[PDB]
Amino acid sequence: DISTVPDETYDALKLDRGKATPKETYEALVKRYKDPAHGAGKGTMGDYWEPIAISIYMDPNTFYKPPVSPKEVAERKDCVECHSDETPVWVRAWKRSTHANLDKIRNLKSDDPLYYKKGKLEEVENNLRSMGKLGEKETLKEVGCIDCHVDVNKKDKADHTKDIRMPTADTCGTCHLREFAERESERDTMVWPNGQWPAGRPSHALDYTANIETTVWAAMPQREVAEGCTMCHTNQNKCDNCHTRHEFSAAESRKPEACATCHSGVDHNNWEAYTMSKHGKLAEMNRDKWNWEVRLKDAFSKGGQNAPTCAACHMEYEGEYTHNITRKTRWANYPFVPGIAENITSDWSEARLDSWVLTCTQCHSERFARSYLDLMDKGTLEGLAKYQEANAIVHKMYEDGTLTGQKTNRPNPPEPEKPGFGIFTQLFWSKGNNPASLELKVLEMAENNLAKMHVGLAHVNPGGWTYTEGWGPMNRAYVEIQDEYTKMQELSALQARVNKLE
Amino acid sequence: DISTVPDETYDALKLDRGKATPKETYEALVKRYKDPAHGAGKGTMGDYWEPIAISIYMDPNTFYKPPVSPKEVAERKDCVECHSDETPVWVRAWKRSTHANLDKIRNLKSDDPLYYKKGKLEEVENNLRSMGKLGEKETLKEVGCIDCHVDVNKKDKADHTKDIRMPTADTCGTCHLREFAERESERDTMVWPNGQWPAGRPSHALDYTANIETTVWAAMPQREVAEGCTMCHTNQNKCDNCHTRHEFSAAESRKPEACATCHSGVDHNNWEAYTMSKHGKLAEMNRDKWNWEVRLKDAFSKGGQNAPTCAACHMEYEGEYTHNITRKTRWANYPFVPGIAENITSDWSEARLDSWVLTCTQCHSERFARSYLDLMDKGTLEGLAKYQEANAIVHKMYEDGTLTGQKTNRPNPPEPEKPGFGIFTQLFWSKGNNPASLELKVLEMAENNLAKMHVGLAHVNPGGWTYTEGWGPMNRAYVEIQDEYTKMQELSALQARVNKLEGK
Amino acid sequence: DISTVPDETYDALKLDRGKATPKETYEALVKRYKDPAHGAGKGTMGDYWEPIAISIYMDPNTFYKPPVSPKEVAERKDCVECHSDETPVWVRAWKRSTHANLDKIRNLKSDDPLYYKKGKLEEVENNLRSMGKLGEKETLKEVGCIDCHVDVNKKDKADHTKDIRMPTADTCGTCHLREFAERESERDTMVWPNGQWPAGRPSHALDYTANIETTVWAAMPQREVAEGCTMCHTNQNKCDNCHTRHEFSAAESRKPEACATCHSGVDHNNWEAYTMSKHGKLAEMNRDKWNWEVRLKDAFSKGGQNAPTCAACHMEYEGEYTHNITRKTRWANYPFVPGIAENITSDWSEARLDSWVLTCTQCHSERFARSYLDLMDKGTLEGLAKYQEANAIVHKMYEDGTLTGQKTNRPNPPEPEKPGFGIFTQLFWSKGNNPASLELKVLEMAENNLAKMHVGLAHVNPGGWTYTEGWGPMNRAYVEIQDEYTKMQELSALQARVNKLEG
Amino acid sequence: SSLAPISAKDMLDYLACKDKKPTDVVKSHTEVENGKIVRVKCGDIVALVQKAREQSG
Amino acid sequence: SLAPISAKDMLDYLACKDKKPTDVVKSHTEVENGKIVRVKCGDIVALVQKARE
Amino acid sequence: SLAPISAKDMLDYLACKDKKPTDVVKSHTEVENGKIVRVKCGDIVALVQKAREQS
Ligand code: HEC
Ligand code: HEC
Ligand code: HEC
Ligand code: HEC
Ligand code: HEC
Ligand code: HEC
Ligand code: HEC
Ligand code: HEC
Ligand SMILES: [K+]
Repeated sequence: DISTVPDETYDALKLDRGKATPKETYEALVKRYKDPAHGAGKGTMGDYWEPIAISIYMDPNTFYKPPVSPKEVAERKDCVECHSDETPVWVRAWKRSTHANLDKIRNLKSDDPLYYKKGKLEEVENNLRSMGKLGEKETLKEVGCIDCHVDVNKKDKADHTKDIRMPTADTCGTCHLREFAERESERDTMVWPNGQWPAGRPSHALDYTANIETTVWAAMPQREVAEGCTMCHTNQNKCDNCHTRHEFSAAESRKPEACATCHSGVDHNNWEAYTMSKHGKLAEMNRDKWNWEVRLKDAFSKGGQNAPTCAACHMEYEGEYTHNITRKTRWANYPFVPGIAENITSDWSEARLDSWVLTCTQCHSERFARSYLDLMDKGTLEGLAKYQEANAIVHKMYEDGTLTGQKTNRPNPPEPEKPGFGIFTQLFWSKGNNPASLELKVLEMAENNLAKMHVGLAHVNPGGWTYTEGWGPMNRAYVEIQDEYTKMQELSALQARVNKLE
Repeated sequence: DISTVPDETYDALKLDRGKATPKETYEALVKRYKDPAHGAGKGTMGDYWEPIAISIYMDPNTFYKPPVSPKEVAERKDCVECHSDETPVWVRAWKRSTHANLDKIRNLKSDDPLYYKKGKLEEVENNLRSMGKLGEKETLKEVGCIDCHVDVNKKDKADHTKDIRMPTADTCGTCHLREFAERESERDTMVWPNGQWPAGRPSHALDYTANIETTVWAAMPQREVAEGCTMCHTNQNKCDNCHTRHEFSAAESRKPEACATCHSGVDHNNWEAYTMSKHGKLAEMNRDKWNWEVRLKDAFSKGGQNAPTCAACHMEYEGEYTHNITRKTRWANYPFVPGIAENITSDWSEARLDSWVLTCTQCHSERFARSYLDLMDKGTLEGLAKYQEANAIVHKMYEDGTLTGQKTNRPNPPEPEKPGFGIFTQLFWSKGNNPASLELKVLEMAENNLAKMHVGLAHVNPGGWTYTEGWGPMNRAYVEIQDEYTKMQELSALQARVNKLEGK
Repeated sequence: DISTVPDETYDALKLDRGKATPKETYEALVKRYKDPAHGAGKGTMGDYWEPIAISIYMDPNTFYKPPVSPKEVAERKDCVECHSDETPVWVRAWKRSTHANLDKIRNLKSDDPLYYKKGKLEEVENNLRSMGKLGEKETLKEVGCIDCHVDVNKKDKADHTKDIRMPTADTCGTCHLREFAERESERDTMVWPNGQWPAGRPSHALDYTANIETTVWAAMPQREVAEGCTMCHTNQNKCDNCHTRHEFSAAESRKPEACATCHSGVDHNNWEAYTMSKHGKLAEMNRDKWNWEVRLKDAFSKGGQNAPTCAACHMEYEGEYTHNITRKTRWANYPFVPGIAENITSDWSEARLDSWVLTCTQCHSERFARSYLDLMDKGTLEGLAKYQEANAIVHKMYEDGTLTGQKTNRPNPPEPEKPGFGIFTQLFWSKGNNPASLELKVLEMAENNLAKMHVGLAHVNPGGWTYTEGWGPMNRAYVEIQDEYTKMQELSALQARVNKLEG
Repeated sequence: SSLAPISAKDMLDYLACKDKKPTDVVKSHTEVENGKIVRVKCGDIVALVQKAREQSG
Repeated sequence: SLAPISAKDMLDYLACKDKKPTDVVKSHTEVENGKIVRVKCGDIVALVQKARE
Repeated sequence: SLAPISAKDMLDYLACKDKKPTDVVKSHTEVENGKIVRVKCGDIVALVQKAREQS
C-alpha cells in the first residue's frame, strides 16, 4: 500500500490495496508501463520512422544497446575509478549527490528539516526487501553507477558491452516506488468526462506516447527537427528532466527553472507568464530567502516560501503532494479543443476548481481566489470567441475552395497523414500552398496566441493576455484575416468582371 | 513640514508648508485623492462599464464591501488566530515583517546600516498624534490586521461583515504621510509646458484614472481582458505593487523585478531592455553582493551597489530619493505623442536632462553621460522619422478612402468611442475591416516598435533599438507598408483598366 | 614565451618563441594592432561616416581627446580623492577590485585556489620590467586611475587636459600580455579553408573592423542607430565588455550574463537558447553552489560546477583555456554563408568537431556527445534546405524582375553600397520598394530564423529549433512566400487577360 | 458520450446569467453591433444552452 | 499649443547647432538618389523660427 | 573555393556516407506525392564527386 496513490490506479492494475506488496505493485506497474498497447515502443506509426543516434537516449527501452568499443568486464569500484577520467564531472556530481551519501541521511536528527529523507530511505529499503534485491536487515550502502546502469544492489561483475542500460522510469521506480506509482497514476486520474483528450492525457506519464502518436512527427523527413519535440517529451521514458543527472537534487526540481525548458514557447508560455507575474518575480527575488531543500509539504512553513512555484501549485492536491500533476486540470492549455470550453461549467470542472481554490487559499482568501479564477475562465472564453469568429471566415473559404492555391498547388502531406484544414501537421510540414497563409494564421491564432492568452490568465501575467501575448496578437490576426478576406473578395469580384468581358 | 515634498504641491492644496500640521496635510491630500473631479470613482465613462468580481480589490474605495461570511465579531488577537488557519501564509508573511516587529526598529543602533528606520517610525508616530489616532505619550505597538483592514490603532471589537476594508493608498498614507505625499506630488510636478499629456500624467498617482479614462477600456465588452490593464494600473489605489503584501519589504521594492510585471511588454519593454543591458546583466550578477535592505540614498555606499536599478535611477532627483518618479521625464515612452519631439529642445527638457546627467554621474563622467543621452535623443528622433514617413503613406490612403474595407466594412467602435484613423481602440477592439491591416501595422509601428526603440535606447540595450527591437521591426513595417501600398496602387490601376473595357 | 599563444602568431609577428622578450612581443602585437591595413582606424569607408559624441569611447585610439575642463594637474592620490565625489562608484568599484589590492594577492597561500593570481602578478611584473616601466627589484604597488588612464606606473604629476586617455586593448596588454596575445591570436587561428569568412573572422579581435567594414553601417544616415551595432562590436578596441569597469572581475566574465548583451537577438539568440536549455537553467539554479572566482581550468572540479557555461565551452581548446574563442568554430552562426555547409564534412571541420567532443566528454560520454552533435549538424542542414527552397522562389522573382516595385520604385541604397538582391543593407536601410516584402522576408528567414535555428540546436534548446525559434518561424515564412508567390502569379495572369482585351 | 458544441460567446452569456433571473438583461462579453455592446436576455441564453445540453444526452 | 515639426527637421536643427547659415550638414534620416541628403543650415533654422513665432 | 552543394544533397550524402551505391535511403528534406523522396546512394555520391572535381 502507498498512501498517496489513487484507488482507481489499483483498480486498473487489478490489485487489492490491503493485500498488495511493493513487489506485486511494481510488477503490475511495469507490466502496463512496458506494454505496447498502453503506449510503449515505436507506436502505431513505427513503420514510418527510424531512430537516429540520440534516440537510444530518448527511448532506451526500445532502442538502447550498450556500446561495443569498451570490451570490459567491470565491478562497482571500477565504474567510479575509470569514469573519473572518462566522464569526470559525472563522477563528481554523483559523489556530492544523496545517492552516494546515504550515511548522511541516517545521521539526520529529528530537529533537522530534511529528516523526512530518512523515512524515504527506509521506504526505499522496504521496497527492495519485498522484491529480493536487499536483505531484511541489510542497509543499502550506496546508489552508484552499477545500480542504475546495470542492476540494483549488484556486487558481481558486469559486461560493459552487454549489461549497461540507460536507467528508465521503471529503473528509478525499483527504489522510488511511491513517485513512480504517483507518476503512473496519471494514466488513471486524467480521464475526461467526454473524451476531450485521450485517456491519461495530457500527462507526464504519456508524453512520449503523445509525441510518437503525432502524425507529423512520424511523417516528416526532418528527423533531427522532429527529435527536438522528443527531447521535451521524455518524462514517460526517463525521470531526469526536473531533477537531472547526475546530482538528482529535489531542491533543483522544486525551482521554477526545472520546468522551463519544456513548459515554454509559442504554444505554452508557462515559464514566460509565471516569471513575469508577481508570483514568479517574487520567486526570483526571494529564492535566496527560501529553503529549497525542504519538501513541498513544509515549503510554506519550514521553507519560508511566500510565493507559489510551478511544483507547489501543480503537485498539490487536497493538501497532499504527489508526482501526479493531472487531478486539477480543466482547460489543458489549448482552449480550442472540442468539449473543453463546454465542460468548464460541469461538476467535474467545478470540483477541480474547488481543488485550485484550496491551493490558493493557503495565501489568498477564497473570495479573492474565486474572483481571479472567474476572470481566468471568462478571459479565456473571450479569447476563444475572438478566434472562433476569425476561424469561421477562413473555414468558409476552405469550404468554398477559395484559399490561395487550394486547387492548383495544394500537395498532399507525407504518409500516413490525410490532407485537411488547419491541421497540426501544417505547423511542422509545408509544401506549395499547403497550408495557405490564412490557414496557418488562424491555426497559429488558436494553437499559439489563444493558448498563450490562457497561460497568461492562468499564471497571473496581465501583459500576457492583453498587450504582448493573447489579445494583442489575436487582434492583429483577426484584422489581417479580415483584411485578406475583403481583399480576396474584391479580387474575385474583379476576376469575374474580366470573365464577364471574355 | 515634509522636506521631500515639492512646493507646488502645497500651492495646489492652499497650504503654508511652514505652519501646516500633518493632519491638515493628510486631510488636504485625501480631499483631492477621493474627489471624482481629481480622478476618483468610476470616472467620466462610468455609465458604460460595471465592476467584475476582482474590481473590489482593484478599486476598493469605490467597489469594496466586506464579505457576508463569517458573521463574526473579532478583536486584534482574533484576526491573527483565525487567519492563521484560514489564510496561513498571510499571517506568516506579516509575522516576519517589520509591521509586526516595531520593537526591532526601536532597538536599532546608530552603527546599524538600517538605523534610518527608527526615525521613520518616530515620524509615523508623530503623524498619528496629529490626526488623533495616537496619544502623545502612547507609542505605536504594532501594525496588525485590524490596523490596515479596519482602523489604525483600534482597541475595540470589529465586525467582519461591516468594518473590514481593503487598505488603499490613504490607508497606508495615514502613517506613511511622507511617501503618500511624495506619490501624490506627481499630480503637481508632472506638468507639461504645451499640454503634451494631461496634467499630472503619466504618473503612478493617476495610473488608474488614466486606465478608466481610456475609451476602449470602458467601451469594450471583454471585461476580463480589460481588467488585465487594470491590474497594471493600480498604483493610484493601492501601495502593494512594488513592496507586496503581506511582507511589505522595502528591499523587495528596490529590486528591478518589482517593476517588471507592469513595465514590460510590447509597448514599453523596460524590463526586457534593462535586463539585457550591461546595467541589468550586472545587477543579476551582483545582486548577492549588494545590500538591498539599505535605503536608496546609501545604496551606492552602504549597500555596495555598482550598477543602476529601476528604483535608483527613477526615484532619484537632485541627489535625493522620493516616491515621485515624474520629475525627470522628457520623452514619456511614446515619442509620437504630439509636442514631445518638439519639446526635447526646450529649457524645460534641458533642465530635466541636467537632472539625468546628475543621476548618471554617480558612476559615469558628465561627458560620457551627455554623449549617450545625445544618442538616446537623436536615435529616438531617427526612429520617429521612420514612423512619420510610413504614416504619411497610410494616412494618405485614409484621406483618399482607399484602405481595405473603409467604405464597405468599417463598423463603428463601441460607445462612447468615435470612428477615426489609427486610434488606440483598434488595438483592443476589431470588427470587420476596422481597423485595416495597414492601419493597424502603422499604429503598432509607433505604439509598439517605436516605443520599444526608445526604451532600448533609454535603457542601454544595443539590440533593443537596432536588430531585435526598434529599427529592425520598424524597417519591416516600413517595407511591408510600402509593398502593400504599391500592390494596391497597381491593383486599382488594373481596376481602372477594366472600367475602360466597360465603356466600349 | 607564452605557451598559450600558437606558433602561427609568432610566425606572423616574425618572432622566435624562446628568444622574444615581453617587450618585443607586445610591440609587435601593437604594430599589427594599430595598423590601418590590419583593421585599425576608420576603415575603407571612413569618408562616408563621421564620429558622434560616444564614438570617443567606442574607438579611443582614433577619436579620443581629453576634456577641455577641468584644467587640473594631479598626482596618483589626487585621481582617487577628487573622483571620490565626482564619480563616486568608480572609486568604490576600483577600491573593491584586485587592481587596488595587489598586496592581498601577494599574501595568497599556495593551497588557495586563487593562488594563480600571485603568479599572474609576477607575470605582469616580469612584463613591465622588460618594457622598462618597473625596476628589477621594484614591485608594482597598485593598478590605479593614473596607470590605465594616463601611463602605467607613473610616479609624477599628470595633466587632465592632455594626458588623459581611454584604456584600450593595448593599454591592458602592457601588463596582461598573455590575454592580449591570446586575443590577437584569433587573427592567425581563424583561417577558413576556402575563404568562407575573411581571415581572422569571426572573432573578438576584429569585431570592430567587421562593424566598420559593413557597408550599411558606414552608408546609413542614422548614425545613432549605427552606433548601436558598434556597442556590441568593441572587443577589438576595449577589454571591458566581459569583465566590466571598474571592478574588472574575472568571476563576472565567467558568468553567462557577461556575453548576453551582445550574443543575443534576432540573428543570434545565444543567450536565449543557452538559458532556456538544461545547461543554462542549471546554471541559473546552481550559481550559488559554484565558486565563480575559481579559474575556468578548475571550475568543473574545485568550483563545483556541474553544468557548462558560455566561457567554459568556448574558451576551452584541447585541454587549455585562452582568450581565443575561434579554434572550434565550424558553422559560425550563419549557416547560409557560401562554403560553410559544404565544408562541414571536411577534415578541418572534423578536427574541430573532435575538439568539441573533448569539451562535452568532460561530462557526457563520447557516444552521447557525438549523437547530439550529429543531430545539430543535420538539423542545421535541414533548416538550410527549407530556406534554400524558399530563396529559389524569391531569387527567381528578382532575376525575372517581377518583385513588387522592382522596375517602378526601387531606389538605390546609400553610397558606397551597390544595389542587389537580399543584401544585408536592406535590414538597416529601406526606401520605396527597396527591399520588397518577399525579399526582406526571405532575407530574415536566413539572417534571423535559420541562424536562430542553428543556435537553438547548438545550445540544446529543443523549442528553439522547433516550435518557437527556427523551424516554426521558417515554416511561416515558407508558407507566406509560397502564398504571395501564387497570389502574384494569379495577379500576373489577370494582368495578361486585361492586356489581351486592350490589344 | 460526447458534448454538443457551444460557442464561447454563448458560454460567456450563460455564465453572465448566473445568480440572475430569466428576465434580467446582461451585456455580451464579446459582441458589438452598431457601435454598442449587444444585450442578451438571460432566459434566451439559458434556453439555448439547455437545448444543446439535450442535443447530446 | 506647440507648432508641429517633423522628426527629420528636428534632427537637421540639432545638426546645425553652433554653425553658420551657409554651412551644410548631412541628414540623419534622408537618402535620395543613393546619397545622404545634404541640408543647408539657413533653411532649417528659418523653418523652425517661423513655427515658434 | 568549394563548389556549391545544396543542403538537401549534403543530407542525402551523409545518409549514404557508410553504405553501398545500390542502397536506397530516405530524404531528410524532400516530400513528393505524399511520400518522402527515396534517394539512390549512387546518384548522390556521383553528384558530390563531380562537384568536388570542378575545384
Ligand atoms: C520518475 C517517474 C520519477 C522519479 C522516480 C522521481 N521523480 Fe521527482 N520530484 C519533482 C519535484 C517537484 C519533487 C519535490 C517533491 C516534494 O517536495 O514533495 C521531486 C521529488 C522526488 C523524490 C523525493 C526526493 C526527496 O528526498 O525529497 C523522488 C524519490 C523522486 N522525485 C523521484 C519533480 C519531478 C518531475 C517534474 C515534473 C518529474 C518528471 C519527476 N519528478 C519524475 C520522477
Ligand atoms: C589623476 C591624474 C586623474 C585621472 C586619471 C582622472 N581624473 Fe578626472 N575629471 C574631473 C571632472 C570634473 C571630470 C568630468 C569632465 C567632463 O565630464 O566634462 C573628469 C573626468 C575624468 C575622466 C573621463 C574623461 C572623459 O572623457 O569622459 C577620466 C578617465 C578621469 N577624469 C580620470 C575632475 C578631476 C580633478 C579636478 C580636481 C582631478 C585632479 C582629477 N579629475 C584627477 C584625475
Ligand atoms: C535504489 C538503489 C535507488 C535508485 C535505483 C534510484 N534512487 Fe534516488 N535515492 C535513493 C535513496 C535511498 C534516496 C534517499 C532518500 C530520499 O528520497 O531522499 C534517494 C534520493 C533521491 C532524490 C533526492 C536527493 C536530494 O535532493 O537530496 C532524488 C530527487 C532521487 N533520488 C531521484 C532518483 C531518480 C530520478 C532515479 C532514476 C534515475 C533514482 N533516484 C534512482 C535510492 C535510489
Ligand atoms: C475566524 C473566526 C476569523 C476571524 C476572527 C477574522 N476573520 Fe477575516 N476571514 C475569515 C474567513 C473564513 C475569510 C474568507 C472569506 C471569503 O469568502 O474569502 C476571511 C476574510 C478576510 C479578509 C479578506 C476578505 C475579502 O474580501 O477577500 C480580510 C482582509 C480579513 N478577513 C481580515 C480580518 C481582520 C482584520 C480581522 C480582525 C478584526 C479578521 N479578519 C477576523 C475568518 C476570520
Ligand atoms: C501605521 C499603523 C502604518 C500603516 C497603516 C502602514 N504602515 Fe508601513 N510601517 C509603519 C511603521 C511604523 C514602519 C517601520 C518604520 C519604517 O518605515 O521602516 C513601517 C514599515 C513599512 C515598510 C518597510 C518595511 C521594511 O522593509 O523593513 C514598508 C515598505 C511599508 N511600511 C509600507 C506600507 C504599506 C504599503 C502600507 C499599506 C498597506 C503600510 N505600510 C501601512 C506604519 C504603518
Ligand atoms: C513540440 C510538439 C511536437 C513536435 C512536432 C510533438 C510531436 C509534440 C506532441 C505534443 C502533443 C500531442 C501535445 C498535446 C498533449 C496530448 O496528449 O495529446 C503537445 C503538448 C505539449 C505540452 C503540454 C502543454 C500544456 O498542456 O500546457 C508541452 C509542455 C509540450 C512541449 C514540447 C516542446 C518542448 C519545448 C516541444 C519541442 C513540443 N512539445 Fe509537445 N508538448 N505536444 N509536441
Ligand atoms: C494595457 C493598457 C490598457 C488596456 C486596454 C489600458 C486601458 C491602459 C491605459 C494606459 C494609458 C492611458 C497609458 C498612457 C499614459 C497616460 O496617462 O495617459 C498607458 C501607460 C502605461 C505604462 C506607462 C508606459 C511609460 O510611460 O513608460 C505602463 C507601464 C502601463 C502598462 C499597463 C500594462 C501592464 C503590462 C497593461 C496590461 C496595460 N497598461 Fe497601460 N500602462 N496605459 N494600459
Ligand atoms: C548588429 C550588426 C550591425 C549593425 C548594422 C553591424 C554593422 C554588425 C556587424 C557584424 C558582422 C559583419 C557580422 C558577421 C561577422 C564578421 O566578421 O564579418 C555580425 C556578427 C555579430 C555577432 C557574431 C554572431 C556569431 O555567433 O557568429 C555578434 C555577437 C554580433 C553582435 C552585434 C549586435 C548584438 C545585439 C548588434 C547590435 C549587431 N551586431 Fe554584429 N555581431 N556583426 N553587426
Ligand atoms: K542568490
